Amino acid sequence: RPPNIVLIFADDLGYGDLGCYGHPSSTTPNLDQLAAGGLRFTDFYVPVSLGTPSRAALLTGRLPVRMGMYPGVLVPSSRGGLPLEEVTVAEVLAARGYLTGMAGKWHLGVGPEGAFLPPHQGFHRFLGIPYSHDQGPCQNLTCFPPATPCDGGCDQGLVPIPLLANLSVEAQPPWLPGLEARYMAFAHDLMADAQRQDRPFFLYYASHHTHYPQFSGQSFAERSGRGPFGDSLMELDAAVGTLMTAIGDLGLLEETLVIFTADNGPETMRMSRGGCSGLLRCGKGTTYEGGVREPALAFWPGHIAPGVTHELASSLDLLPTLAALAGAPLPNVTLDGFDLSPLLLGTGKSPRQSLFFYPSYPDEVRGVFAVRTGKYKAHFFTQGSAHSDTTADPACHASSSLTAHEPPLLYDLSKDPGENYNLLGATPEVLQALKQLQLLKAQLDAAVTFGPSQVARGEDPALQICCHPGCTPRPACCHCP
Amino acid sequence: RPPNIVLIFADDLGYGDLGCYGHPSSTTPNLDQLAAGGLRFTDFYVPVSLGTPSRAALLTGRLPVRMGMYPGVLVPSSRGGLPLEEVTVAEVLAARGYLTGMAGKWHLGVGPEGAFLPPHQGFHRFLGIPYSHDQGPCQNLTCFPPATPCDGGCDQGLVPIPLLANLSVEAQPPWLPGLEARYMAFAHDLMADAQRQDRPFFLYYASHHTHYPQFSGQSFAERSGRGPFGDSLMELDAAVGTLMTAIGDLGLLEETLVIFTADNGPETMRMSRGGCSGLLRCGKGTTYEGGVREPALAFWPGHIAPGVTHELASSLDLLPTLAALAGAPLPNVTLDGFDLSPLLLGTGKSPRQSLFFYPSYPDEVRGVFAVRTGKYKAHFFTQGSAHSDTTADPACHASSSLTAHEPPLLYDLSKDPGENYNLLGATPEVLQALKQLQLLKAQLDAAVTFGPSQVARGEDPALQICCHPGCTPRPACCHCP
Ligand SMILES: *[C@H]1O[C@H](CO)[C@@H](O[C@@H]2O[C@H](CO)[C@@H](O)[C@H](O)[C@H]2NC(C)=O)[C@H](O)[C@H]1NC(C)=O
Ligand SMILES: *[C@H]1O[C@H](CO)[C@@H](O[C@@H]2O[C@H](CO)[C@@H](O)[C@H](O)[C@H]2NC(C)=O)[C@H](O)[C@H]1NC(C)=O
Ligand SMILES: [Mg+2]
Ligand SMILES: [Mg+2]
Repeated sequence: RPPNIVLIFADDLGYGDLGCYGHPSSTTPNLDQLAAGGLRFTDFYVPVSLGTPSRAALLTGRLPVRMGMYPGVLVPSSRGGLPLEEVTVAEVLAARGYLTGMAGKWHLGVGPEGAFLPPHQGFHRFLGIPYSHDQGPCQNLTCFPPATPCDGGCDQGLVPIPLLANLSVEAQPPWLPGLEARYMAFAHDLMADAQRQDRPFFLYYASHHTHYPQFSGQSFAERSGRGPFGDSLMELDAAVGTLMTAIGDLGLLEETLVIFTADNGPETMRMSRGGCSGLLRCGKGTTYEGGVREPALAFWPGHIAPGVTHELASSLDLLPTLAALAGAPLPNVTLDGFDLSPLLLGTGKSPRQSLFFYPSYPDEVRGVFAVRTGKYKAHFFTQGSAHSDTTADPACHASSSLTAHEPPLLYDLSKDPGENYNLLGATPEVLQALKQLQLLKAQLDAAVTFGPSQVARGEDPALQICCHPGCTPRPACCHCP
Repeated sequence: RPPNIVLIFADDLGYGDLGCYGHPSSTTPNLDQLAAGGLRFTDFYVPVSLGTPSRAALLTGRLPVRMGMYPGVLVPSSRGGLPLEEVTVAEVLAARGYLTGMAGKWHLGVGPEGAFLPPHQGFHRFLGIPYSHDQGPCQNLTCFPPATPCDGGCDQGLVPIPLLANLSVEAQPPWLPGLEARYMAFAHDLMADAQRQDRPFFLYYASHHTHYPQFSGQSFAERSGRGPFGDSLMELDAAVGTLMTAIGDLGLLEETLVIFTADNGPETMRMSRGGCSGLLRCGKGTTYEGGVREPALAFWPGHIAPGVTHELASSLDLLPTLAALAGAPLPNVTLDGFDLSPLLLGTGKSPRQSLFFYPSYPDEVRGVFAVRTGKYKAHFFTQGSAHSDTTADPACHASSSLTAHEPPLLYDLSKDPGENYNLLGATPEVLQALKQLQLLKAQLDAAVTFGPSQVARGEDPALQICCHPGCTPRPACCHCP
């Protein structure tokens, strides 16, 4: 009965990059066709616009500050990770008899002997990199075949990037141009095996596209009309087409729910090798709309009618929506998301009315930075980010320091999705929204306790993964292509 | 044999406003469905981003400086207008036996006894306003029924706005909320009458949406989810649906070519009551992409296959493309556009490789401001505009004075459609494009002679249209609702 679920999650992909979201030069045919036969969201969000906190909110349905996933992101030597008491979507579904698998980027911790890796958090199978593909030296890696080097060199002084098969190093570093093929092969096996055992599968595909540095296989190099950022987006798009064909071939089209979203806004610091937030303001690292609002598509033939919704939805609602769909019971913890099945099935409206946004570096004195309720969004604090540097808007830059706003900056997103015109710079409708927004912020700030910081547990270079354990000299000896 | 042609031309509508171009809250179902069954252009342009010069380029296929359509726009007391020796598309088709008609905004001149009005430039029928609907006092007009006044008051000290039937005042001022119905009725009659006489029709629908001040009939007031700008865009969209139904009802779907575009970018000076250029920079009044690049759709069942093109196209190419399609010979003058039928019919590529952009206020010493060839665009001079004021980008503002750039600012629009990263801030590909761009500008500037300025012929208040001729006191006595 339960449907097969495929969750595709891109990296550093903006609201404005898909062809079907208006980009003028992107090449995204498979995703455009998924949009045309399914539900496209205009108002779907993540609560925090950084890699780690966003992946944690997705898998647990819980605001990242509750389990210490702040500040910033995790690094290869981090001691901390997503606590093992947290229940993930993979576990909710595993206990209901799903065969669960994950391909790609984890970024939720490695820890002493890989205690925080995926196999310990409900995934039966796992093929991927445990953090971002730029958190290790890349001046000698090939990003585009036959021999175009990755640009800029990535993070120095670390072990090369490891490709893992569950808990074992399969390659270090992997060959970037062939990663996609590896991941499609893995996905195909997971599907077929689940079919054979008469059980539903759950595929978590956490792509490295479109994070820096850009790369692709040889079928896409110089073929998109948007340079390296495009080639890489085009490969991600072809991966979606490949998964849809594999779902075709096995006669599972009407029994599989396919969801596509992305973790956080574009890193405009990469300039034309980085994403695009379209009409929205600023990008990764900020609580402006270009940082937190992402593309989101839902496709399930004969169940989800083709259309466009403007209803409020969050990555936080994915656990409870998927549980409900699979007839799995919810964990016994406070959750911050809701079941969106009525909306998906067209029998009801989204139950979500409000959204809460935390910054990259949160603190308990300040609390939530921005809150949206209906079409209104208030900003109590504003701050630019180096990840959103280089565009013409000065509020996006790292030089825009942390600034308090009281009364808050107040925008009507139905008319000013670009956050250009502060309404408080009077009306009874506005005043009532203002008072609601202020009370929602004070209620959440008083009820939420911050879990102890995982990131502040520190770093220990002995925690880096090494293909040749015991090796010397570290870290350059750790390798095995 | 010749197909029936319907040309829909919007006013002050941005690249980012249609639902099918990515807007998150616009309501444009009929246009989205036309896009889904026809050709959508990502790179279609006008040469000058102001009302008058743009309408002149559209109807003649000639750069506006050749016949003196500069500087700025025409006003109700202007003595000048589009010269009668110019040949328009309506004339090209009339001489081939088309029954031609125009509904809406003209803005190409009135003159002594209406010598410059449409009936003198090849249109058989004409129902509309001879200039923009804000060039006359509007503090007492109703913009939205039952009694919501137009915001801000419009231009003062002038005659109220006249609605004309050929050369006669039908109302002054008209009732804004019922204008659409008038225009649809007129369009329906034109179609039917042409059918009855066994002849092809040419409908030129120059909408007032989405120019300030916004207005609509009662079916759309407060129904879009984007306020007044949305309500007005929603009515324009319903007008398109109505014309498509009328084409249905008469069995002419496969014999009619329908084209939709807009004259110039958004007036962001109206803030949330103005348009949106999406990812593009700046708006009306500038030579940045948000000023000159517009939405553009072509629909003709069983002739134009549904798709998306990135090929170069201009409003300048419409005359020669429509002539060719109707088997009508081209006027004997130098034209600046090309026939795009191969592209439309999918048997060839666009013949256009370059585009030339003039500012609102051009001069013969400076010449062309910006030139695009392939994916490269050079800016030799840059300037902001009060029509593009109020956004966060400072280059769009009226305080950004006229600035020369030598060497020019150079952008690769396939990767940086947002014009953020100057390539000259080295490569052999870049250097060759640079030299090409410089030579194209110098060739055009040396070959083009500016026609004598029509706008500089001055104003004469006796040229204002008056419903009660001889009247006193002018101009308030001129009226007849
Ligand atoms: C690591 O672990 C999983 C299982 O723990 C490995 O896979 C299994 O895959 C083969 C066929 O592909 C089956 O015969 C077994 O029954 C599978 N076990 C389960 C529980 O599914 C796999 O080699 C590794 N993960 C991957 C795909 O890298
Ligand atoms: C002004 O002029 C046109 C014609 O010059 C008027 O219309 C004609 O319309 C009626 C039916 O609608 C026909 O009987 C005539 O044959 C038409 N003439 C032509 C040349 O088409 C019309 O009333 C006015 N224009 C509009 C529609 O306002
Ligand atoms: Mg990310
Ligand atoms: Mg205009």
